Amino acid sequence: SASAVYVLDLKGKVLICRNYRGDVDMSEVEHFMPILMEKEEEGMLSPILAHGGVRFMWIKHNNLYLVATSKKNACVSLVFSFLYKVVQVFSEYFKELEEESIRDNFVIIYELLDELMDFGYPQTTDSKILQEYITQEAPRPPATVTNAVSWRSEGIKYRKNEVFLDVIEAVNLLVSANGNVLRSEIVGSIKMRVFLSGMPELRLGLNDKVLFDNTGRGKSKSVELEDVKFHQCVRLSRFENDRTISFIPPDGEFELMSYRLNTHVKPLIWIESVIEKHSHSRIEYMVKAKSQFKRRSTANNVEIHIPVPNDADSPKFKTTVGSVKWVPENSEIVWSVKSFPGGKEYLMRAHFGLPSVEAEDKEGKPPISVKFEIPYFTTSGIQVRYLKIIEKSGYQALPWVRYITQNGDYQLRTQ
Amino acid sequence: GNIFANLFKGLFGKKEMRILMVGLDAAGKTTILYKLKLGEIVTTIPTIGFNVETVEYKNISFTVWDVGGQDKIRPLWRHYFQNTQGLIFVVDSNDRERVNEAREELMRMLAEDELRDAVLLVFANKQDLPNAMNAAEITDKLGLHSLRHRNWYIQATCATSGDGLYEGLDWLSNQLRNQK
Amino acid sequence: DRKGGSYSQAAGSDSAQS
Amino acid sequence: SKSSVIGWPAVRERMRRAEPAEEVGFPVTPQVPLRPMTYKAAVDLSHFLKEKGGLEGLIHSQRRQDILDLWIYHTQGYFPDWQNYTPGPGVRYPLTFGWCYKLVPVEDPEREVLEWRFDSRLAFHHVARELHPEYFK
Ligand SMILES: Nc1nc2c(ncn2[C@@H]2O[C@H](COP(=O)(O)OP(=O)(O)OP(=O)(O)O)[C@@H](O)[C@H]2O)c(=O)[nH]1
Ligand SMILES: [Mg+2]
Repeated sequence: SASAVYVLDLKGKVLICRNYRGDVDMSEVEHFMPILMEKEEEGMLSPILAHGGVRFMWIKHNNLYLVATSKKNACVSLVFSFLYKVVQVFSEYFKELEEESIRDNFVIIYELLDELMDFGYPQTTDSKILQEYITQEAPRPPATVTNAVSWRSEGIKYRKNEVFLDVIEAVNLLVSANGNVLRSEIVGSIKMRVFLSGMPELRLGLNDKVLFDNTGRGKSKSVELEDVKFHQCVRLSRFENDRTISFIPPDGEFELMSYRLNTHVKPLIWIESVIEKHSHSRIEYMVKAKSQFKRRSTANNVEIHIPVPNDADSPKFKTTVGSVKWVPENSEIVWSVKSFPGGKEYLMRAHFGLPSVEAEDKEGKPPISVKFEIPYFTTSGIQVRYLKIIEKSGYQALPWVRYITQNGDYQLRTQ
Repeated sequence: GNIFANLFKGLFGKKEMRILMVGLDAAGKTTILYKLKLGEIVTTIPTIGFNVETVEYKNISFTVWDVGGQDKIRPLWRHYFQNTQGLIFVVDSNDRERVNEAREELMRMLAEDELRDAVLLVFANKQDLPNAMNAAEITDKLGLHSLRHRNWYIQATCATSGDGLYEGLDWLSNQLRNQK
Repeated sequence: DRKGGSYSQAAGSDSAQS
Repeated sequence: SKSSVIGWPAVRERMRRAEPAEEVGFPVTPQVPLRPMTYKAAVDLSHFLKEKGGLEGLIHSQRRQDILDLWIYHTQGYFPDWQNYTPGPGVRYPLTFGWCYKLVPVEDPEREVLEWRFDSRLAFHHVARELHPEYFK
């Protein structure tokens, strides 16, 4: 129940505002900046502000914070969802999120803001569907918005029917300073770029553990996803009945399904790091990285971020394989490796200077983060079984899919 | 890469080196530095801070950073341990009660893991009174031979005369430079 | 080719499950 | 299929070597298609196995079945899930329609000795589907 959706800037200037209910005066935006400054300066800064009886709940974008004032007991989750939808629409329409487009795309921005939400209740949020009614360079609205299928425009025709899938893996590992892993969660991500003719009804099929158990084949390699979240095109009833994933893919790249389950396997990379930091004299970085992943897989662009001392200067690196660079902006040792064969072992010996004068305040212990991205590797063992592309006209589809394994929340706690 | 310029510089002398000046107050450190730099016995007030000078000899610029022996300045020697290549210790044989304090200070300064490549340089200061010991009794009392992985050299210099400075400089040059 | 694993064609359905 | 013919003797020898009773990761061949085995493909494989021999009358074992499924997947790209048998006790029919191979007793269904027996009626009659309609959906 947002009262007015407004967009501010880094200097507190409201780039664009769009009142929805009008129950809040437009002059309350002035106190938002001082309130945010006070909250941040006292540790009480939160995305949901409160100017007396009016609450300013908003998130920070790339260049401006989309703060939306509200007065009643509106759904904060609904406001956040509307803000996320607006951000996604802006990203789809504008390739960049900065002040250069707010002052240059106001003609289309105002129309999009007016059409998206009326009286604080949004009605349309599909960028592809909205692109047929609001353009910056107007006919009747398409029947897709009025029809049930609001994510697949009818009448789309293409020379070929090629759909590219992306089985993106996110390896998140939370290794404590004692050497044990606390949080090891792997979240699957099946992103497909559907480009076909008509309105095909995709019928995705995989070797799911639940599906295998229901069919009676619960003995082969099946992915046991704790959480499986289908997209808007995925029918909830079909998945709830017999694990049937039947939905109409949209025109373009979109997120269809996102598996999420815990992982009980050993880490694909084992990092043995040592810190021989002398008292204001010198420091040693005996970092050894062992690849526990399969030897047939190569981790392209391995980036093991090693947090070095903040005041360290005049450093020397004694490594084995991979480029090691210290970035003063980041204040860490970037263990950059181009290609890492599975089972490889990289040993490094850090040596950097330290000032005699001690630091005035503590800086903490940032965790060591690895940025390994090994494609063509499926740690979870989930493999796509079938993809039923059915069209009324009748055509031979050529679906495609790729499996990419990368490091997600793969942070290692320091000692 | 090309090192022709480095070879040309080394053909006529390029190495300079560094040096340190530490020790107790009234140990002849300022007078020794003045004699090494100028060549005269200059009388100065006690070194509240420190003195920095350079000595040009044998085509090597021996920069010396004098450090006082004040109680409030004893723990301040760690500031000069960074980017330090040499270290010279001046003993005070005329203070029997201060000999133990000087030995303790030298042991504490030698117990640093950053100052490990600095070889020992013991200078027998105040070599003008009959009460001064020899070049071995002081070393035996201080146990300089028990410094593992440390190259110590005991040299006796007279502040009033200046004898033995050339021998100490030659020994320091031989220890630092390992060429012809 | 493409970084992150070469694209592979997918099946139509579980042929072994009828 | 020259590759299938070549792999049949080695697969049979490996199955015979294994008695009837180390690397981590799941590497995938780049560009190799992966899909469930089809009824026609299963029938052709059963006919080839019957003609070549080594599968009919062989003692059924979990290790031998796993090795055969892995070899079939490597040589054809078929997932090792269509080589399933109906639960015992007694004769177990193939789970995938079109398969001509079945397990029959040779003497708890787990301790019962089973051997692979050719059955041409499997490719035409869905015995496994009729026995377990719920499993077939
Ligand atoms: N007359 C005489 N006095 C000496 C001799 N050697 C050392 N001293 C005494 O040692 C002191 C040396 O002081 P400086 O050379 O100016 O500096 P320093 O050795 O670092 O002593 P502080 O300034 O107190 O740290 C002099 O004041 C002398 O009293 C010597 O050979 N003859
Ligand atoms: Mg002095």
